[PDB]
Amino acid sequence: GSHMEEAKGPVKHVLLASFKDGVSPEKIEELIKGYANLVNLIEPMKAFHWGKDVSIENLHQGYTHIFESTFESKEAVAEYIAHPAHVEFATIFLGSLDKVLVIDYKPTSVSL
Amino acid sequence: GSHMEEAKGPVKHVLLASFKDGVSPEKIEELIKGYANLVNLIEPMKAFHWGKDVSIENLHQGYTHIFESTFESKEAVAEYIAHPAHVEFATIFLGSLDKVLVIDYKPTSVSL
Repeated sequence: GSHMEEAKGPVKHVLLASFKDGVSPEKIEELIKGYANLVNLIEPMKAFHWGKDVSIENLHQGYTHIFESTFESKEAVAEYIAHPAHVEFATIFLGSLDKVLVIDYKPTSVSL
Repeated sequence: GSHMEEAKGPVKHVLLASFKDGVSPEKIEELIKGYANLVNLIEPMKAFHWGKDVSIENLHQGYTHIFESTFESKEAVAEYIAHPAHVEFATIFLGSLDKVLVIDYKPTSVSL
């Protein structure tokens, strides 16, 4: 029980990836399904949900979808990205990636 | 199955726009300034969240930032799109708009 600091942000991470034309569809199944098992292991994650262009599912330059990971420490997010288990997958995805943009989003609304 | 209960929502819309080259800073703040005012004007608007691309050094396509507006649903989005206030600003932004992609992101957790 390391416990560690409690809460921090929370910080929101916005990531978008587009599967190029060549990767099998079934692979995407295990990729998403595998992600569920990945989080089941990756202690540092808390929760991980996905989000695809919901609306017309077309109007887009080629986003495909985005993946957000809930964290309680910007530092922990570092350990996550510095994970071999995750890297193993990201490495496989790289073998067939069309585009990927990693960006961090923080909840900072303006007072009205 | 499924009953009339609040869950899954609301829906989080993600938008990424880039400012063409030759855009002044005073304009950036102006646009962001107006938005805050527009948010106050736009009656239909759960909440307005804004964020900055964390780590622009590298790993980016040129998003710079992303606009995310909270809506009750897809129906509410129609109201936003059917807004003259937003249109007025859109026309102004068009004066210096590079790219604009609309994407919807919803937190969909999977049972582990």
